[PDB]
Amino acid sequence: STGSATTTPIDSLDDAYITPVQIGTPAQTLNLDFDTGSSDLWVFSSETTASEVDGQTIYTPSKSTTAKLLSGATWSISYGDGSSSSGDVYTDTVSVGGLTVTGQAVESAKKVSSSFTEDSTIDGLLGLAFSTLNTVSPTQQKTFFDNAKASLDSPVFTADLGYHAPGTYNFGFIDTTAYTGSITYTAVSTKQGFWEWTSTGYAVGSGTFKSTSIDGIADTGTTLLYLPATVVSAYWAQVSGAKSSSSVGGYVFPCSATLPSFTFGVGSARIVIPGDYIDFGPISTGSSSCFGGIQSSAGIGINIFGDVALKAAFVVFNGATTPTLGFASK
Ligand SMILES: NCc1ccc(C(F)(F)F)cc1
Repeated sequence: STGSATTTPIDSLDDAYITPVQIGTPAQTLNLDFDTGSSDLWVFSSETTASEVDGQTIYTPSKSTTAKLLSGATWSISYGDGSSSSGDVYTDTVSVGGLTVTGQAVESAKKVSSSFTEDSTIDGLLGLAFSTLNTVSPTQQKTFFDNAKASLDSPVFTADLGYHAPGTYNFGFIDTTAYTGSITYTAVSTKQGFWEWTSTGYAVGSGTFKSTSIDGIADTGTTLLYLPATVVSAYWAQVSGAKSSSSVGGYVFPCSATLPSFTFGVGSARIVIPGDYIDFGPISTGSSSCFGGIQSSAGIGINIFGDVALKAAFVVFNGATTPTLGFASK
């Protein structure tokens, strides 16, 4: 079997992407953030403390004939940006774009941090990293992809994120009409539970390509591109008037500047990020200082190929017994 679902940016800056997911019987449709950097499927629910819900659609397990409380199970997650949530666990039927999985662990949020409360367009997250990162205790649970793996035509899913435009998540097949050229596959390390790979270098604008190994993770759940301080400094040095701001917490640049493209290497292939993709607009309403889409990973501890990078490519997440990542131009 296969599945295919449209994913939509939540705002005009592509800060995140939401994808409708059907949960329960009868279906309760929620718009979830598909996150290849985490492994928990959690949702706002009727059990979430009311003051922490502001416009989100909630999952009501009592209205689902297939929902079952997973007795004694709890979950607690904290993300790299400081956000966190926790609650209990149900099992229910979950369908993504026609692809259905029974007995999927649906983690009901009882408490959520303020960054989720203020994001009224995101009803939850669907984790697509490896299941070793799942936070359910005492019995760890499998991701939606893991549970669907046996039923898929091919054990893959693909991410085709749009720039200021809708995109597609596909499960179980590779759409050969959605990219150009050939797909370049590269090795994945699962040692930390992430879709971790090694980029072969970078280039700034029309500069010479610098061959150097950048270890990082492909993370659809992170907005920006986080790279070592040496690379990021070399990029912003080409933008007139750009500087790192401590009060803003990153590199900013004059909104009147034109940004150079950024190229990253996948084996012998090259993925080019247009400079327009790196503009994230004024730091405040009316400001003439703009926030940059490429930032340093020094404080994070890990390099993150977030949406800024991934939306420039067609990305294959190959979940075979030896997992690989595929990148193609589009
Ligand atoms: N990468 C996990 C993640 C995804 C989304 C959010 C936000 F922005 F919606 F709060 C935080 C953390």
